[PDB]
Amino acid sequence: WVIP
Amino acid sequence: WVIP
Amino acid sequence: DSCIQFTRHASDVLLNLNRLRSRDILTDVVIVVSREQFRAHKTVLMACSGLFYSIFTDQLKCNLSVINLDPEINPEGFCILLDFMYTSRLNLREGNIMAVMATAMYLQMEHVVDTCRKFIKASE
Amino acid sequence: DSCIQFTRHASDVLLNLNRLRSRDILTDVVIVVSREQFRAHKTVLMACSGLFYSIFTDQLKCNLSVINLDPEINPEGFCILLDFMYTSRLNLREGNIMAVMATAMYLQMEHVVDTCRKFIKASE
Ligand SMILES: O=C1Cc2cc(Nc3ncncc3Cl)ccc2N1
Ligand SMILES: O=C1Cc2cc(Nc3ncncc3Cl)ccc2N1
Ligand SMILES: [Cl-]
Ligand SMILES: [Cl-]
Repeated sequence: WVIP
Repeated sequence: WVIP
Repeated sequence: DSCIQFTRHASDVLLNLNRLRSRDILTDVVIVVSREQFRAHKTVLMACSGLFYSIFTDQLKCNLSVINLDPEINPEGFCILLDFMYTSRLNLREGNIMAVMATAMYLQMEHVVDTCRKFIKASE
Repeated sequence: DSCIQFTRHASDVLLNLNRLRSRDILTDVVIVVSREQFRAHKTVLMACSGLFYSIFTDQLKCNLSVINLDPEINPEGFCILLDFMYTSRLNLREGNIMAVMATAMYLQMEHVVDTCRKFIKASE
């Protein structure tokens, strides 16, 4: 999971 | 395009 | 093999599937949640959820145009997850994390359940 | 928004759509090429091809279960492109590049047409  |  | 690969292909496909959903094009099922209705594509739901995969591979249920979810399922939690299915983006917030995790457990969306568990553990 | 994003989601969705294609699950159309038949999902074909997008948004054609392609279309070129649609992998070879580019032009798959043009230019 990432900060888009 | 890339070499996978 | 000796194939070449287009890096953005999968993302472009999902973006186009979401544009079809927005415009209600070729949607083939209605998901009913506590009298809230959501139109979607059976194949996308199956590709994202162990529950929908099991439902639409069933010889009788594969032909249903309406699926009713368990009454304990929260429509907002479902909406957030349906958006995630079609975009890879999860709108996870303090006010919705419990409903989102409960819905992801029911839908069998293991990666979502994983990030919810981790976000909850960080707040304790 | 304040969404988080699962990097591998789009790729995992496409992989699952290809597994459904392999097992012939929920395929809703047959594409006929020079008497060679290919089963697929209308939504995936639309997400990948300007031609299929136009065909299945047509009020009469959206309801067809069989689509016949122009007789000049090569079945191997189509097969390679159908595989690309469901995997992001293009089996481009000296022996098939001309058929693949001609098929991608007809199907309106601009990124494929682009890499074929570049690979052809490198060999001249
Ligand atoms: O967490 C998850 C997400 C998910 C998706 C599916 N889907 C499929 N699996 C295998 N072949 C085809 C399909 Cl469509 C099954 C289980 C789970 N569990
Ligand atoms: O090269 C290409 C690839 C491609 C895909 C599509 N698909 C869609 N476009 C917009 N909204 C939904 C969909 Cl399904 C249209 C044109 C082209 N041209
Ligand atoms: Cl997931
Ligand atoms: Cl393309």
